[PDB]
Amino acid sequence: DIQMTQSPSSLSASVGDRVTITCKASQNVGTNVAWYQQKPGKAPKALIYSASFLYSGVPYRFSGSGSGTDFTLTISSLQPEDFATYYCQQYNIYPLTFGQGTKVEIKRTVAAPSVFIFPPSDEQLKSGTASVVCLLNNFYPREAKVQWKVDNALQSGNSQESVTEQDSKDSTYSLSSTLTLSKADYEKHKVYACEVTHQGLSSPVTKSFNRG
Amino acid sequence: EVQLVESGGGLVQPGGSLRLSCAASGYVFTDYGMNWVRQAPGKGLEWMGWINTYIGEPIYADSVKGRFTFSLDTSKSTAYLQMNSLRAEDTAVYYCARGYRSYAMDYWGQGTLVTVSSASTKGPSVFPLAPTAALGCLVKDYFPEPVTVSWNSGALTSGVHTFPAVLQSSGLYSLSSVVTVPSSSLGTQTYICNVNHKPSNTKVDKKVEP
Amino acid sequence: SDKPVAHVVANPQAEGQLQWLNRRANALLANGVELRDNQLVVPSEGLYLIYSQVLFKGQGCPSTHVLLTHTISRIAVSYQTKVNLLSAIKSPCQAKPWYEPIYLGGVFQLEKGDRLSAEINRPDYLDFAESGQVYFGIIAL
Repeated sequence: DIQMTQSPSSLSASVGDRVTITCKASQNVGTNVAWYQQKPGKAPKALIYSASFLYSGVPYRFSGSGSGTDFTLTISSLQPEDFATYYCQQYNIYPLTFGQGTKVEIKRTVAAPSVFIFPPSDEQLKSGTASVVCLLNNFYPREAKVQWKVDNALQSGNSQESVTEQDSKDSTYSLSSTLTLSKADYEKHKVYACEVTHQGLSSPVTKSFNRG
Repeated sequence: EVQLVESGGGLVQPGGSLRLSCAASGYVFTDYGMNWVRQAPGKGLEWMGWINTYIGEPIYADSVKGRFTFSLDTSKSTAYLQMNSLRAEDTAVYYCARGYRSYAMDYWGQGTLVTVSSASTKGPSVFPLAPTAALGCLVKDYFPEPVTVSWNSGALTSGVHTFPAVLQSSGLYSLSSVVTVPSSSLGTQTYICNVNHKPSNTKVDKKVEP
Repeated sequence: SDKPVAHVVANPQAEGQLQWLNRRANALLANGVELRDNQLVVPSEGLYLIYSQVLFKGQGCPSTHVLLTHTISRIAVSYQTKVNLLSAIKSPCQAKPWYEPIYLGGVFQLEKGDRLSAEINRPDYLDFAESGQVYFGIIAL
């Protein structure tokens, strides 16, 4: 069983930056080595084969190199859509083996989140539980803090979050927050509010509403 | 256009048995072999095996040897993955990918997620989030994954954000999909999110307005 | 004549890519040789002259060592194995543009239904601009 070890395990770089990831094989695989690009929750896209060869319709900025044991994948000019995980693979002998993956995240100019707050669908309250949603939209970098406040009462334990991967157009993030309580505690306290803090924003920002 | 389209996956119960089909189109199916690759949820790529489509002989990785088996219908250009005695550890996206013997993989099937779990399917619920203006759907309390969201059947992509599902205290997942529109577009044009959950019961669509 | 033959060419419009092309004057697909997925399909067992020439061109040299490689592969019908038959390497670099051609030629026995693949590693460096510079071909003997 041939090991493949990529370095780094992940990297940040600015758009336009030359980017190298390196693959080292636990045995000499010759040139039988291939690189793949997997954007998140997508199939892998084949990039390079027999260590330098380009697959058709793959952008030129991609160049594979190396032989023996050490191999390097190189993105000449990094692009917002090159955001992905890249896997080297050796096909020299069975079984085929893959590197562990290398996350490539894009660095970009600071962006402040668009904050939206969502009283739950009546159709939910009817069914007996309830959810308030805050949407942080198209921001950067990934750190944001979402405080759930109901009439100045800071909640906790009661709310979850999901965050997008980097949008391949602008290289930003988006956040969904969800505040769950049964209809029993729907009408509970005065305000339903969402307070957000991000280092693209002037001062800590709440956006809110009230029931009915 | 070469196409590998896969299916058969979804919820199973432990010790169970499943068959996966990789249906190939756009090339001569017996001009290339077929690789089977599984990927754990968020981990890296594991190579299960290769099968010669011309003479039908497979090759298995040592781990998977015999507990999985590959086969073919040449005449319909489909390759098969038979999965048996499945354990919770077997949960993964399973991929079929085209390639010669002991060579790289040019085309990959879209993958299909197998969930080995004791529990039973839960169809989604679906709820409107009603209003540059932004708006969305929310898909609560479904198991297992995946869930897909389009909008207007796919005629609205610009601005679509579909979040990864969180795991709730329920044990059940949930996710929301949103999108942003212009503030004049409110009331005029028609925005409906179309939610699928295939491994369970469902298709759904939802009207969304103030 | 009666022998399986091909002389095919790079496609002038094909966008920065190597796409073998027989629809052309002074180009050949005949006697059962098919062009399938940009590969030559051997219609019958026999001995085939196989040949290809690519002509690479740069404008100057970017700051990496460049290895241009040009390869003819035999994909065997039954085993479904891709194997090197003919390969050559060139290393162009160490204002004004440069030109490196690569020729490959040889005689091998091929099984019916075998495939031949003429390929290179860097299509950005490929010059088909005028004609006769990029071609792939075989004839049975």
